Amino acid sequence: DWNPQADLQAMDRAHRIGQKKQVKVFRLVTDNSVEEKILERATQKLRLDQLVIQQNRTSNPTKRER
Amino acid sequence: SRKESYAIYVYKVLKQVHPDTGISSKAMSIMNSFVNDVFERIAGEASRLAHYNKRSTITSREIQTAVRLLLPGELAKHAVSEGTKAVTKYTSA
Repeated sequence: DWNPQADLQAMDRAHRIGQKKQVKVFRLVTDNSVEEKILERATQKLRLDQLVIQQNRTSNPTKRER
Repeated sequence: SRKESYAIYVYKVLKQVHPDTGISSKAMSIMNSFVNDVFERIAGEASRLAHYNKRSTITSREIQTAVRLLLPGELAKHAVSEGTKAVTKYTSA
């Protein structure tokens, strides 16, 4: 999805309080595809945001019919 | 005085399709009348056409386009090619 935090929002469905097993995420990305750019753009929107959040918490012709 | 019409240019074309067919004056008046109209009908719209795009000089494209506005379908495809050929023949020499 073109929204990484929504991707983050969705993934943690099973990884919360009460999860008694290891959460094993398997994202499907198509090789040699445009999906490669979305994820890179998804990373682009991710890192423009994570960098500051981490600082915040720390500080035809002639064919007539007729 | 001298008043002009199209019958002579008609009559060569007549002889181009029917080289041995006559035509009455009542008919010849009809063609002179007929051709004058068909000129006029397109002539206006293409003029209008220029106004529509705020452009200020009539070209063959507008004529081309204007013909597409009037003539039905298959015939339009014919003449537009013939319009295409002649200018190409004209522009080439």
